[PDB]
Amino acid sequence: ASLPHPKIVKKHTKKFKRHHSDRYHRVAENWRKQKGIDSVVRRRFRGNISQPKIGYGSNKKTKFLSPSGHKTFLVANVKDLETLTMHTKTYAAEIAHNISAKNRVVILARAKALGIKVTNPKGRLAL
Amino acid sequence: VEPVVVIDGKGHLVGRLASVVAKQLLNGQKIVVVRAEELNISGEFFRNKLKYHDFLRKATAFNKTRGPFHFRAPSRIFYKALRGMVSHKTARGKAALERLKVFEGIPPPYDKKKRVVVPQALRVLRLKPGRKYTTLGKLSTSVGWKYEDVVAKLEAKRKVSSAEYYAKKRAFTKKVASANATAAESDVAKQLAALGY
Amino acid sequence: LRSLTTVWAEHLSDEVKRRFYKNWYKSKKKAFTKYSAKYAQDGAGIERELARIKKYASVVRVLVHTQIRKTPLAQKKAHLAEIQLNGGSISEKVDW
Amino acid sequence: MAHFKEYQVIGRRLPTESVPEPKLFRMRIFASNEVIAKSRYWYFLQKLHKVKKASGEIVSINQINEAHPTKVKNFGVWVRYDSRSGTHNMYKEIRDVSRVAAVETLYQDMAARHRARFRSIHILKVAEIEKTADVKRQYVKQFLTKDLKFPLPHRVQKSTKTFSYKRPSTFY
Amino acid sequence: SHRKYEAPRHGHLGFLPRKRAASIRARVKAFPKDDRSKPVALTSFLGYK
Amino acid sequence: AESHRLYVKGKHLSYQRSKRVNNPNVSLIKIEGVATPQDAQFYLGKRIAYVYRASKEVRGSKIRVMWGKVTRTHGNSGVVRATFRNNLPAKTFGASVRIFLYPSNI
RNA sequence: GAAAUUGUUGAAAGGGAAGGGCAUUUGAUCAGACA
RNA sequence: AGAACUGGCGAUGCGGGAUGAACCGAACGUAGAGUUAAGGUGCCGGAAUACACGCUCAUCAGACACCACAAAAGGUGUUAG
RNA sequence: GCCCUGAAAAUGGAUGGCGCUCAAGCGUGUUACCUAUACUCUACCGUCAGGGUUGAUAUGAUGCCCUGACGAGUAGGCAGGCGUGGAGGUCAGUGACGAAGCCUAGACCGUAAGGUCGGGUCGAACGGCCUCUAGUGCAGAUCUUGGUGGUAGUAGCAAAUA
RNA sequence: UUUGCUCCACACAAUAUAGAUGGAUACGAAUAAGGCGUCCUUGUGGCGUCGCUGAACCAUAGCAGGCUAGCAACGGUGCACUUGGCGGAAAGGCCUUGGGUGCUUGCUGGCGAAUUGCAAUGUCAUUUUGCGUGGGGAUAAAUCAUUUGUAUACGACUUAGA
Ligand SMILES: [Mg+2]
Ligand SMILES: [Mg+2]
Ligand SMILES: [Mg+2]
Ligand SMILES: [Mg+2]
Ligand SMILES: [Mg+2]
Ligand SMILES: [Mg+2]
Ligand SMILES: [Mg+2]
Ligand SMILES: [Mg+2]
Ligand SMILES: [Mg+2]
Ligand SMILES: [Mg+2]
Ligand SMILES: [Mg+2]
Ligand SMILES: [Mg+2]
Ligand SMILES: [Mg+2]
Ligand SMILES: [Mg+2]
Ligand SMILES: [Mg+2]
Ligand SMILES: [Mg+2]
Ligand SMILES: [Mg+2]
Ligand SMILES: [Mg+2]
Ligand SMILES: [Mg+2]
Ligand SMILES: [Mg+2]
Ligand SMILES: [Mg+2]
Ligand SMILES: [Mg+2]
Ligand SMILES: [Mg+2]
Ligand SMILES: [Mg+2]
Ligand SMILES: [Mg+2]
Ligand SMILES: [Mg+2]
Ligand SMILES: [Mg+2]
Ligand SMILES: [Mg+2]
Ligand SMILES: [Mg+2]
Ligand SMILES: [Mg+2]
Ligand SMILES: [Mg+2]
Ligand SMILES: [Mg+2]
Ligand SMILES: [Mg+2]
Ligand SMILES: [Mg+2]
Ligand SMILES: [Mg+2]
Ligand SMILES: [Mg+2]
Ligand SMILES: [Mg+2]
Ligand SMILES: [Mg+2]
Ligand SMILES: [Mg+2]
Ligand SMILES: [Mg+2]
Ligand SMILES: [Mg+2]
Ligand SMILES: [Mg+2]
Ligand SMILES: [Mg+2]
Ligand SMILES: [Mg+2]
Ligand SMILES: [Mg+2]
Ligand SMILES: [Mg+2]
Ligand SMILES: [Mg+2]
Ligand SMILES: [Mg+2]
Ligand SMILES: [Mg+2]
Ligand SMILES: [Mg+2]
Ligand SMILES: [Mg+2]
Ligand SMILES: [Mg+2]
Ligand SMILES: [Mg+2]
Ligand SMILES: [Mg+2]
Ligand SMILES: [Mg+2]
Ligand SMILES: [Mg+2]
Ligand SMILES: [Mg+2]
Ligand SMILES: [Mg+2]
Ligand SMILES: [Mg+2]
Ligand SMILES: [Mg+2]
Ligand SMILES: [Mg+2]
Ligand SMILES: [Mg+2]
Repeated sequence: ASLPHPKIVKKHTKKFKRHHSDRYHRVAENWRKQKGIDSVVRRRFRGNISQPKIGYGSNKKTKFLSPSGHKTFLVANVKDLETLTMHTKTYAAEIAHNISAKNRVVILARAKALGIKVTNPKGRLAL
Repeated sequence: VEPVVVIDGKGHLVGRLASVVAKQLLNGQKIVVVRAEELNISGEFFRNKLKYHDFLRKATAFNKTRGPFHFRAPSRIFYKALRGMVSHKTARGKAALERLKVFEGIPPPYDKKKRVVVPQALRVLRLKPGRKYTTLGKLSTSVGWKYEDVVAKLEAKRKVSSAEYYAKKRAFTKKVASANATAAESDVAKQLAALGY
Repeated sequence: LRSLTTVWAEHLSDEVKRRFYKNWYKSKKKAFTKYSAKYAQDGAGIERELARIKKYASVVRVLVHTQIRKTPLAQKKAHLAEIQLNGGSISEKVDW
Repeated sequence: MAHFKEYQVIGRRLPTESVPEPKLFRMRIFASNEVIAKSRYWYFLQKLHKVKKASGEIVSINQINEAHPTKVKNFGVWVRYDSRSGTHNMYKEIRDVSRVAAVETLYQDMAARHRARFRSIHILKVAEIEKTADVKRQYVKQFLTKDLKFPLPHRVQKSTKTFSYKRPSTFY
Repeated sequence: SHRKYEAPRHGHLGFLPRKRAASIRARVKAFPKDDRSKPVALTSFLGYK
Repeated sequence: AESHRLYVKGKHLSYQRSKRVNNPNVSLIKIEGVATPQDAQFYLGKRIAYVYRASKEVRGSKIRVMWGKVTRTHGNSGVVRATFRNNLPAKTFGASVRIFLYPSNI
């Protein structure tokens, strides 16, 4: 359904994991810049891992766009859903995770009526 | 070009035959080297006797096993010669070396196969005449190789059964050329003649 | 050097047959029975085998074995071994 | 240096008010390009006159093409050079087709027989040996004898395939 | 440093290794020369000390 | 006939590389019987296919191909740089690649 | 009822450590997208 | 061990010098293409077993700045003077 | 000039290795070729700068739009942000038709800190946005307390007569 | 231990592949010398010839090569067979006889081919294994335990037991 847009180029799709996150259990993959003096990573000796930096920043056009083309949006009831009433080619609706079973089925229903996208439409669906 | 390429070693210089056998090998051309003992090395036989004895002392001190191994047969004096020019520790490396065989003399399969030369390692061409140089088998025999007498014995025997081969051949290709000239001057022949044959 | 063939006799003392085993008493002692065959037919195969040796064979050795039974040992299992032959002409050798 | 041209370079001290029309001096100069040549001019003339380019002026630079460029000639070369200990004077004879062809194989045979590099060398005079038997060094004389002939044995075909299937032959 | 008093080593490296042998029947590592001109006969024999 | 070949045989030599950093986005090709950079300028552009097999039948076959194009001459000996759709798998170094006669100019 | 750490099952690799970077073959697995 | 001017290293990766704080080259946002620096091109290794003219045969040859050494003195070895 | 003599050290061994002798050595000349995070052109990101534009009747004025240059970094400064415990206002937010938590080489957004969903397990609570507040972020500190390994089914279990 | 094994044949099914795609095309020796033809007195011989690259040689036309007729030859060649011989360096290959049979593009004919839509490798090699079939052929051992002491820390070794 999506609004037309450039080919989305992603610039660095791999996840930037922390230095030595792989080494000791206690170090979480969670990125963290190294402050050492001798740190081969910090100095950027060739062959160690790559560090997040602003050149890696995505294109100001395709930024945020998921595959479809729609900038997504957490939705929790129907009124929330309706904020997308006039932008079904720009935003999609992502039903919140806490949203009950029976409530989702209304929200979906209205999404269909309004013509609004729903990303996670099999969420707690009786089947 | 060919599936396999047999190289008569005779009159080739160790380090050059190597260098080329290396690259034939790394670009995936299966190569086998024969008559390895009849191989040459720059320098009078004695200098190369020496050079080899220096190679001989190099051995792991605490255990003469795990250290350098000293191979005597001319084929393997050639194989070392060759292994040095190959990234032999890597995959890629073992890969190539597998596509190679080195032989003193000319054993079965290979003696009925034709075998080629590598003009850029041919000694007679390469070396300056009057330079002193060195045969492998004689260098190898002087450093503990046990099998020179035997080799040149079978060789002499093989070199006989294959003169007969060539004799027979030379007579057949006489009739062949004899027959190919009773065809001379005829129409078809004059036609090919004109298309360059 | 490389073993090109052996050629064995026809009958074989249980003394040497013993050697080719580890649990004799139990086994069926089939050792050297299909070999003992090849004599049945005239000889033929045994012939060429010997004949092969002569044509080639640069050296020749005998397969002998101790008659351990005559020795006061308790062993039974006799001792088999190769022995070089150092007399004239390989062809004369195999005949011997 | 490269492949040499020969140059007539010409210059003169600048006009003074009291000395207009200075005396003008030339050199034949052996250089690979006109720039190196104008350099050498000053290099040498400064070793000879109260001048330096700053107080001087180039007046003409022209190339000098071989008299009879396909006439084999017998050159006698005179050279000052610098070894590792002292400086030195040499005469060598060179047989070749032009002054410009020789003066390269000169510089070459200095580079190789005495490891004298360009900077280290002064071409004092290159001049043709007119009448033979005034060839005095012998490796040239060796080539003046009548009905000279010589063969070129042990001939080498430079193979163009990695492998070959003959086994060659050095006949010629 | 260096020794103090040189004295000859122990043992004989020619007999290494000093493992158990790989069979009770030591091996005839070599045989007499051959002169094919004498009569043919054996070159050894089997025994019991 | 016996022959069905409509391409030239080529080996897959190296990646384009420095002395000690290689660059998989460009593969270097040895075209048979092409041994000078001039003899090589003929093949510039001619699409390259590297055929190979696998265990899983796919779109009906047990044969897949990666596809490329000769793009320039390499050095002084008719070696040749090519780029493919996906880069070539380095196990293929010294394997057989096929160079075609299209898009031709004769 | 997390982690360290352990048992079973399933898959994979391992010629004197293991882990990592760029790239791609292979297997497994997955989104989106068509209309 | 100590001063002067500058350029660096420290705080700095990238290419070359096999290796290396200080040398050569060049200073970094993420990338495509082209071309180069210094340094290379028998094979390891991308790239001429290219072209040319000499010199050198070492029973301890020689093989590239910083750089990982050698001198006096000698040779009827051989080269050009 | 090159080559030889002069030229003696301790684990086995280094023109970087193989190896090379009309060289793959020494000197010198000519061309071609190889490849840096440098140079040229283009795309994207960010930074700084210079212009444009409040005119309604629609959606950001700290905005919207054109354009040019630039981008290393320890100690250190500043900036814009991410995340936690509680507080004011709000969404008449979420939820026993399943809140919080936890597992999950399953999905997506971000350069990143982190954010969102799916499935599973679970059982009573809990979020978004504008503000407020601080006992507010861990890999270290021979760090505190607890818990757990490799060592390892190992050292051992042998004095005092049986 | 539920009909298990092996060699020859096909059948399905897997699984692999350092990388088929006309042919690895056989003297030896010399290199300041040789190859070949030829004559002879058979020699370190006479005469001639060639080289200067395999850019050769051989093969190569037919639905990835279908279905057919005929002439000329009496040749080639593929296959299963049979005769005699050779080859141990790793021989596992070479050669030769004789029938049978397919093909022959040596030459002349009849027919087919599209619609894979303008390219998409457009699939034709050989790897190892497993499951049933039926055509020959074959009916053992080793280990634990016990035991000896030519051996031994334990394993191991060396004996013995229908
Ligand atoms: Mg530091
Ligand atoms: Mg440190
Ligand atoms: Mg560090
Ligand atoms: Mg999104
Ligand atoms: Mg590899
Ligand atoms: Mg040959
Ligand atoms: Mg000679
Ligand atoms: Mg046999
Ligand atoms: Mg007794
Ligand atoms: Mg000058
Ligand atoms: Mg002492
Ligand atoms: Mg519980
Ligand atoms: Mg691994
Ligand atoms: Mg990857
Ligand atoms: Mg400086
Ligand atoms: Mg400091
Ligand atoms: Mg600094
Ligand atoms: Mg720097
Ligand atoms: Mg450099
Ligand atoms: Mg160095
Ligand atoms: Mg400088
Ligand atoms: Mg190497
Ligand atoms: Mg290369
Ligand atoms: Mg030396
Ligand atoms: Mg040396
Ligand atoms: Mg110097
Ligand atoms: Mg010299
Ligand atoms: Mg070293
Ligand atoms: Mg040295
Ligand atoms: Mg070199
Ligand atoms: Mg030069
Ligand atoms: Mg040079
Ligand atoms: Mg130049
Ligand atoms: Mg050129
Ligand atoms: Mg760089
Ligand atoms: Mg860049
Ligand atoms: Mg730019
Ligand atoms: Mg910065
Ligand atoms: Mg809060
Ligand atoms: Mg608190
Ligand atoms: Mg839940
Ligand atoms: Mg659930
Ligand atoms: Mg409760
Ligand atoms: Mg605190
Ligand atoms: Mg607290
Ligand atoms: Mg902690
Ligand atoms: Mg810690
Ligand atoms: Mg414990
Ligand atoms: Mg226990
Ligand atoms: Mg114990
Ligand atoms: Mg105790
Ligand atoms: Mg059964
Ligand atoms: Mg002959
Ligand atoms: Mg006669
Ligand atoms: Mg004759
Ligand atoms: Mg031919
Ligand atoms: Mg037809
Ligand atoms: Mg046909
Ligand atoms: Mg073989
Ligand atoms: Mg045909
Ligand atoms: Mg097919
Ligand atoms: Mg019984």
